[PDB]
Amino acid sequence: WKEGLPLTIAADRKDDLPPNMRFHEEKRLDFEWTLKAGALEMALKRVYTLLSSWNCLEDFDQIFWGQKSALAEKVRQCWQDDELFSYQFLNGANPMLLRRSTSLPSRLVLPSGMEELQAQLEKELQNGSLFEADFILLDGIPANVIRGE
Amino acid sequence: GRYRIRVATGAWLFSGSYNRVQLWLVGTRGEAELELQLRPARGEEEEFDHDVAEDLGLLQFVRLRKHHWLVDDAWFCDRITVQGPGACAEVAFPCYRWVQGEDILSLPEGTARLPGDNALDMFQKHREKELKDRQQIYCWATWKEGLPLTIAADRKDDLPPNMRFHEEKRLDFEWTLKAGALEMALKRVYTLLSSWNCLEDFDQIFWGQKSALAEKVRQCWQDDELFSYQFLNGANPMLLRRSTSLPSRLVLPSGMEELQAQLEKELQNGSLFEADFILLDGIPANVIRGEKQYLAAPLVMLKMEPNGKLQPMVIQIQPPSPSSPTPTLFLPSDPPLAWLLAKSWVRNSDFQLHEIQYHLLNTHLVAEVIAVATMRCLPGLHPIFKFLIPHIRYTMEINTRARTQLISDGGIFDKAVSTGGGGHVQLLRRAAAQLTYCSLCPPDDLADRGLLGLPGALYAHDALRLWEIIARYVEGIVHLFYQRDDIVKGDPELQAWCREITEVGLCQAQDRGFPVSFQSQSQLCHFLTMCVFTCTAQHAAINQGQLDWYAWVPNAPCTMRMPPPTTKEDVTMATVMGSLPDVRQACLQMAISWHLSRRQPDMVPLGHHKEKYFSGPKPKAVLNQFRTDLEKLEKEITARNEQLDWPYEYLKPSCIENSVTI
Amino acid sequence: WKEGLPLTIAADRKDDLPPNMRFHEEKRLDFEWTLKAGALEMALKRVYTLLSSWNCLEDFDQIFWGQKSALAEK
Ligand SMILES: [Fe+2]
Repeated sequence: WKEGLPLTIAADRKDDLPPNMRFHEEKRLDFEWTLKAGALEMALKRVYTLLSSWNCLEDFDQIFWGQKSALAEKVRQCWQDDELFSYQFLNGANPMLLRRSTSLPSRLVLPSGMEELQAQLEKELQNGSLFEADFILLDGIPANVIRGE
Repeated sequence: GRYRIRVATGAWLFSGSYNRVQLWLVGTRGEAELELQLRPARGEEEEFDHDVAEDLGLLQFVRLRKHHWLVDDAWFCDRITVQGPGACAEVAFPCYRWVQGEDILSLPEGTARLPGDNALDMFQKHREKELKDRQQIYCWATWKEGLPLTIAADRKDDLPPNMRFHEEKRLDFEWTLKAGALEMALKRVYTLLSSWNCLEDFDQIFWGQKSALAEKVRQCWQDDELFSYQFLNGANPMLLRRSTSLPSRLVLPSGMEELQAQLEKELQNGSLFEADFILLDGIPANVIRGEKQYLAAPLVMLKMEPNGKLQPMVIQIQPPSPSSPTPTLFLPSDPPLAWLLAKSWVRNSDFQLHEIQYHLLNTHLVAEVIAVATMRCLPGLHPIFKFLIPHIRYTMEINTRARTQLISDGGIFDKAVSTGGGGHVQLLRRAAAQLTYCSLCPPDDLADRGLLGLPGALYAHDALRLWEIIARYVEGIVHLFYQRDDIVKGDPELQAWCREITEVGLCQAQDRGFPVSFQSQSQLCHFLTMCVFTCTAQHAAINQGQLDWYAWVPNAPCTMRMPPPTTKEDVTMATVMGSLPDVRQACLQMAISWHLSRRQPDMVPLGHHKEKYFSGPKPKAVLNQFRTDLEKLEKEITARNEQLDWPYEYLKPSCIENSVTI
Repeated sequence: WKEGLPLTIAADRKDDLPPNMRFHEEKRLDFEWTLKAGALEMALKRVYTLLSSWNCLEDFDQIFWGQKSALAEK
């Protein structure tokens, strides 16, 4: 599919697949329903927010319905909390990046006047309770251009 | 003495109740500094009275400097008219630009002057300083290789501020995005569970973004006479040529000697017409949401009946290839759905060459080349600049907005049209090779295509009538300032502007008949007539028919989702509806065709620009003669269109916009 | 049902009707679909014309779609 990536099945479309790897009727009809149910809810949200001004965090409540869950309602209440932000590195959607720091990262360059943080980082490092989530795989990745923006 | 200074403001954004402008009344013998308090209102000008002691003499310049302004404050100075002491007439200083920054903006006297050899002249030093400033602000850029160059602006915010939309244009543009997105979302909801299996299913979306002619199109799109009518008076009247010979791609198989006799009968009669879409041959088709689109390069041969209506003879959807040396020839005697699909394939391919070659390239891109070179090489004192500056209004932004939103990679063109996803760029390169100087001139284009004197060719009648009116407007302005041919050759700013279009802007178009230099008044007059016609009349003919002819999507599909048919008997309704675009592509076709072809509420009709760049009464007399002749043509077209069931409305001078703005 | 009018079947609702006079499955399901299809098109027409100006005869074109016929276009 792309060079440098793990290889895929030889099928440009789903109709080029082997017939034993195809969706059955109940999977395919559910997949077609979710496209229609997804397009219905997005079109109504496009209409509902067509003239809305997107200037505050409470404007996201205008679209926070339909395609949501019970935990996401709790997330909306508590997303600005520092404990929930830290909770997602262990038990969120992506529990796979957080590593226990055996040393301070070389990219973590503290400037002058921040020796209190340097003392705090060394305190957690020797205690063994220092954890890092390094997103360095995104360094230099070219970002998207969406509708010219 | 007493100087009466009237300051006209087009647009302003003042945080405070008043703003201060330092003004210099620069004459031949001295200058006088002023301080004016701007309190502008819509509909009238601010009058200022100032008394001087020194004798300025003949006023040559008016300088402006915004005195201690906030950063969000903006001022669009229209013009400054200074009434001198005595019974002399008021001296006009047209600005018509945003006064930017804290530096001194010098407005020269509004009498248009050709540059001379006197380097110590105050106007000569100003126009050389201005062209240095313009060439740093207005720069060429290569959007795609092999294409005419654009303005150096990745986004609309990177544009020069004088090329930006004004408030009423920008707010209408933002409204049409919301009005288009409302109607597309409701059509998405309305047709979410609807089954797309018959031609009447397009009625579920045929509302809102449509016109009165499109309703007539929906009733009569399957008629062979309306299908033939669009080659002369439809959205794309630019491809139909009179056949001087049978095309070499038209390979007739055995058993079709009746068609061969009919084709030769119309060829000797001179009534055989062709529309060859061979520019689409080998263009890679789009892939829209993982679904492969399909393209063809059709050839439709048409005969002119003695009643004046074209009728289709044969449609050959694909050109001959070594795989299939004799492609299927489609006739009006064939099974209906096979002939309907063949007409739909020609009409889909007519959409491709209309929107890319004749709309995008031939009008938008050519006018942007005219727009950038007019700013780069013609200073504000030049008469050719003052001639062309109303005709290049909003052209750089709408092409930047097209290059950002419409024809960009992943743009709106890639989501609906079969040539999107890169093939339209390749089609644009082939179209740019065919972009000749004769093709942009209707006396040369319609003579090359053999459309002169056709009574049913309502575009060709109106385009020739518009060309005579515009050339009279060109010859009125040019002969006021270029009395001899040596004056045309002795104008280095004009020869640089001619080179900036042909050699630079159109990427070495000397081999395509565009002039590298001007050797006479008539060569200048013919080129400037081409410039105004492309910006105003050719754009109007090629843009304003989009809602009339493309709102009914089966009349001209933006894309085709099935391969072109090779067997007539295998074509069913599912073949036609499987080839016609789905509802998401068809709704996007109606929204874009409405947005491009709707009348702008801020539109300037042709010749009706309220900006007075010229100061002499003789250029105003030519402009008033231009408005008189267009009003005469306006009555002639309206009287003709009342007697026609299918009127041609796109070249009424009231509906012709003064520049390429949408 | 009302005084001075021709008399009706004694049924306040459709569930109070005799069972042989009831709609069958195809008629009842088509009737329920038309109520939904009627409510869908009216609600979209409400949204489409919510802020439109109703000041000329051509403004009825904003709702003249969907539920119409070939003769109604004429
Ligand atoms: Fe256009």
